[PDB]
Amino acid sequence: MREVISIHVGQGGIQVGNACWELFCLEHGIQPDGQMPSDKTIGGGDDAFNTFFSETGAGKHVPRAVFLDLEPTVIDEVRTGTYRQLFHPEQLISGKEDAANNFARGHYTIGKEIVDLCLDRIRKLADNCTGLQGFLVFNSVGGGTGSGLGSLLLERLSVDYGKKSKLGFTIYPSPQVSTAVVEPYNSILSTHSLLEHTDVAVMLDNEAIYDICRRNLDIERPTYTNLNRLIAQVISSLTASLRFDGALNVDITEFQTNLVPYPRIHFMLSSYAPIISAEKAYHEQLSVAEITNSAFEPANMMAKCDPRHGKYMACSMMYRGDVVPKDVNASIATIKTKRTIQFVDWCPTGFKVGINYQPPTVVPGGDLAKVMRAVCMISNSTAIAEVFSRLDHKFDLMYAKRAFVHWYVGEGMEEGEFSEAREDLAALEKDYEEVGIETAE
Amino acid sequence: MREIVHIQGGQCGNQIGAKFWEVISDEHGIDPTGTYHGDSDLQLERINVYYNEATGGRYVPRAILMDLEPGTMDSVRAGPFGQLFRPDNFVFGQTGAGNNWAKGHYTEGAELIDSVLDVVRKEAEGCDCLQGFQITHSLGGGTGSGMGTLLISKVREEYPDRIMETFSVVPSPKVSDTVVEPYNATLSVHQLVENADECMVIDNEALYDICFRTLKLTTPTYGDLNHLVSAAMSGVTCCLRFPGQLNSDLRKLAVNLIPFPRLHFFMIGFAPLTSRGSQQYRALTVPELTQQMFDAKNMMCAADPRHGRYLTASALFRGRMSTKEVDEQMLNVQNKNSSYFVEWIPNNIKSSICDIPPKGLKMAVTFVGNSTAIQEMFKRVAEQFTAMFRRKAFLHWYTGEGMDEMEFTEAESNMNDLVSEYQQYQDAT
Amino acid sequence: MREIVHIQGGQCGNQIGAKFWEVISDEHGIDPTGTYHGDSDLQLERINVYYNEATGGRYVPRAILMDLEPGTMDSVRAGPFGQLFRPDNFVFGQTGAGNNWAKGHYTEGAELIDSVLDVVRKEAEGCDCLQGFQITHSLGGGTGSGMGTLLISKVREEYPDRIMETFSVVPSPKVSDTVVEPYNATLSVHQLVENADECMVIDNEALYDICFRTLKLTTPTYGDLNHLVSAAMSGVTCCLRFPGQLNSDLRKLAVNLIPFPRLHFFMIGFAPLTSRGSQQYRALTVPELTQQMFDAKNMMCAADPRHGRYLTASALFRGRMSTKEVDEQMLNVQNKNSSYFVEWIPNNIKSSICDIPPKGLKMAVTFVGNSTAIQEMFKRVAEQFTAMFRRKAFLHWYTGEGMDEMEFTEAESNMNDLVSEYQQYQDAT
Ligand SMILES: [Mg+2]
Repeated sequence: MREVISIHVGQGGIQVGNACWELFCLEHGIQPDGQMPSDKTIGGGDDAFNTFFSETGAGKHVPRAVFLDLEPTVIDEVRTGTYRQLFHPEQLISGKEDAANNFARGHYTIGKEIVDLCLDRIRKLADNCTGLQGFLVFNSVGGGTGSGLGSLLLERLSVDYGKKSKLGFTIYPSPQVSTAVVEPYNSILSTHSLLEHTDVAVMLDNEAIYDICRRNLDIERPTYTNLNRLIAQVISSLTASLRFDGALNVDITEFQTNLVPYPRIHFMLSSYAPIISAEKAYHEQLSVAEITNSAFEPANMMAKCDPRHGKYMACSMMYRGDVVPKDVNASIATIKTKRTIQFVDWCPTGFKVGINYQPPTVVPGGDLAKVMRAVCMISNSTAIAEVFSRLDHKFDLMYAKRAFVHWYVGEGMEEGEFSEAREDLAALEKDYEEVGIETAE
Repeated sequence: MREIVHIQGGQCGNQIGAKFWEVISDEHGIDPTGTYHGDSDLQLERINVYYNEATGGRYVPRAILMDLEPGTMDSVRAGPFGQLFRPDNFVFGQTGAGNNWAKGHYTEGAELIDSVLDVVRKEAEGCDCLQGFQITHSLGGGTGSGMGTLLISKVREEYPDRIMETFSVVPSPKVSDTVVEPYNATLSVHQLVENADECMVIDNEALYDICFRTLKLTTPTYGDLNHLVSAAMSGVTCCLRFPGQLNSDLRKLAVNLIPFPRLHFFMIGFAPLTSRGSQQYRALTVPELTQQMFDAKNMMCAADPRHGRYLTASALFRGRMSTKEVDEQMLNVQNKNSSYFVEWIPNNIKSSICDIPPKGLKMAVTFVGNSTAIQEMFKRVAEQFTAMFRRKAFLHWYTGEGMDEMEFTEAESNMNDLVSEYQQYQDAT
Repeated sequence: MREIVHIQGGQCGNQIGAKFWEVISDEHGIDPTGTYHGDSDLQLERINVYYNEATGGRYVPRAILMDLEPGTMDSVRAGPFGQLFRPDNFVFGQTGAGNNWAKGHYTEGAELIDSVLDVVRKEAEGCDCLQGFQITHSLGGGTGSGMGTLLISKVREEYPDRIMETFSVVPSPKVSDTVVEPYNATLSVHQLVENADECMVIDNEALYDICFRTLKLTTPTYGDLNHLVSAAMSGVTCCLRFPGQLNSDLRKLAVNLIPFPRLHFFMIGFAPLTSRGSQQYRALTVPELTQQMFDAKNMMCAADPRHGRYLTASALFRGRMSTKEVDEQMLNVQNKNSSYFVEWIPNNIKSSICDIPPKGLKMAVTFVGNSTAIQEMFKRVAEQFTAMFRRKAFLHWYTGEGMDEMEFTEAESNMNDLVSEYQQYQDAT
């Protein structure tokens, strides 16, 4: 009735996915094998797990998500891991020789190799599904298939269904921290082929995960376990409406042309809170106002792009748990109140409340403390264009020096893809350039 | 029999009517199961004009469910009194409007209207002398308005004699629960000014103000709020439901309320409203509740009588009293603040009484007066629509529905026309 | 009672039936010793129509052993459930056919047929209302076909009313386990087109494909394969063995399967077929197994429905479900790929259900449809026969049996005639 499905790519990406399905399975508490601890009573009023966990004729409830990546080592760990009763073989599609972070390889070269298997799996699930709203696709501009092969993936999947929503979680090159140097190539080559195949998607950067887990989670020494846990929470709440009763169970498609008013600049930030320790869970109270005012801390901004340097457009503060329409509401007045913040005035307010009544659940072994209320500030501003500009300037020079270009030209891409894709970020620079212009008079 | 029906869409409104029928059940004291457990035939006398007996005495509503996604259908389907329903009416959607009103009006609007208007029509045959029906949604989106626009058009044509008393939620000036509100709203209100017979304004912030200040409550939700409003919307048919030494129906009301058909957006006042201690401060008199009646703080709408002028004013009284008081306070008040009483409408205040108040209280008051203060309401919402329509902000979600902008101009200079229209009537003597 | 018998020759087929009766024993849960250890009389209700009680409850098969060299007789004689047999039927040879089919058909063909047809005939008196009997060999040599040709002729004359449902192994186009195959084959198939009542194709390469791809198995043998086929050939009599809300016997089947008697070469599909992990990918529905039913990869024969056209198609369902689904998927599919459905056969798909699936599974599917795609099969084998018959390659092994070549012409223009025959039926409307 209300389905979504997750797709996983790139090393960090399927790392995220593993964390996620660990999470949801924890949260509905269905045991890793595929059974719930106990029988399910027959009831109505709304869906349940049925969105994602797959009903069998018995205690076998597998996700509705798919793995695809050409670097097949790690995924085997899932193939080995505790959830080897959880998942399902045909759920698993991997490539042996990954891209080597040639975008053009797993996009072009090995792009040709596994696509059809992917699409068949997609047809099996969507055919298995009925009211699948949209598509959860995860990848990374690092684990190279996460850029290339995913690029073809949406490039064709969109042309397959279209009417489904594109739920885009991919990681963005951290501003000064990194993984490689061809990242310019991965990213921008992705981007010009990303945009028109993307509906909307958010940009998760890691350095924020570090700084904030270390200060706010009080973390001393983190890694992808903590990161994947954190994105696990954020996606855990970004879709609760289709999973749990909330006052305004807003929906993705609902989000689509309302958060991203124009068609073009359709990405965003997301600073979840309240992430604190057990020793800050106590020694604190964690007000709605604390999560709320705290929600707009630029230093809390969960992607390393200063909001205060940008002007907000929309903010879908979907809330978990014991939320009051009034209290949050006045907090939103407080958000109108913030002098430092500046909004795409031709969109004076574009707010859209989310009050889901389940407060958050915590993953044992985790660092986040337990609370009563969650916020997701999926918000869109002018600010985020800048780091892009760093990307196209860095890539600008490096590409000017023809660095690495032999690698890509060797695999079947043309140079005008490069300069033209730079025209692509040129245009989007005109977009964040223009939409931020205040309409005259 | 002047019986009527209910139809609800609306992100909230679907909940609203749930509370509403809930309340009426209380005033009819029939079990959740659907049989009567009360103490006077009077609850049974006029029971039909909202309810419907069933074979075996299943007593049922004349309600119509609107929704574009079954969750609400499950929700109220999970509702106490849920066994007091008919499974037939659970007419919902598989998609949701996403509140682009064109989506809920063309896309899904045209998609699911048919099954509704059919079964509703089967209810139309179920109605002997249908006084009307009650629609409910919100005027800012599509979860209700998406289709409810089509309802008002279709049934309005299909039943050009029936009353269409329309309550839908108005976006408060301060808090924008969505930014596509000016557009859904304006596109709707173009329709509603043409097609709807009665309308009363549904703000949230007023209801907050009532709960927090005058209710002295800290914890606001919807459900209490729908209690506060279904109190009034439940009062409205009281005489029509029960005897009254001074009775007046919706036809007598609107015809006795509206000078010209474009003025069926009405504001609302209901009372008393206390917290528990208050009774041990104060007691109940007709003059007392009168002293609440003309309270801007009970003025549950974005319009200010303190700023605008009462084009019309009326009182809905349920209880047992002396009208010799009632009128006396009436005229007294019609003098006391004459200036906010429009001039050439002599005795612009008008009266009523129901022999029984609502349950639990001894006397009832209701005020659905109509000033023209709403002009700031339309002016605001039209203004925001103006700004982002300069920007075309989220036109792409919009034109993706395949409407034209010229429609936006139509509801635009339209709605401005209605505003200035109220200006001249307010500015005249 | 519509009970039936089995007769197996064949280099493999002698093993095949071993597995087969093995499987049926499981579905009757009777000990290897020959007494019942199951839990429902239902296994005993219709037990006789394959089995035979003995004095003391030795429960025995109605099987007939064909062989030209006792090794197989020892083999299955060394078989688990071997104590479930009757020593009488161990009718074998002292020579072996060497697979020159004339050897197994004249030379040893005429040598040992008599003792078989006698004892078999004693089984014929042992059968009250014999629905039929099941023969098994391969269509490329003589280890089965050598004599089985004589069987079909003799019993066919001896019992012109009985059903002859014949399964014999077809040489795959790629791998030639022997090069005398076209000749044995052609000489046989001349006979089988005339004398056999039902036939279904027995490739190996399909069974490999099933085990390796769809079974996801790396280690192929015969025994598993005969498991895969005796699964189906075991399913076929289920209704005939057990109740079914929609029952159909081999007479209802073939008469409801064949337009003209020359078309009793049928292809086969059985399912589900997973490896262990698959259930934790997927679950079972009638529509699911349907979605396997029309799978060329389950199309266990050298003919392609993707290339040919379904002259006929049928489904054998064992389980407990809702036929309201079953039919619905049926017709749905008969539309969905209408083009591979032959035209003037309206509702060329046909139905069935057995109240019980096979053991271990909850629902059963079987498909023995009949396209005409086999034309490439006969065309191939006839082609190789053509080449070396141009050469007369290994005619000397052959004419050493003292046949004529004109017989080879007879099965030759014969078999071509049957092919083109299928061409016109395929090419018609
Ligand atoms: Mg990789």
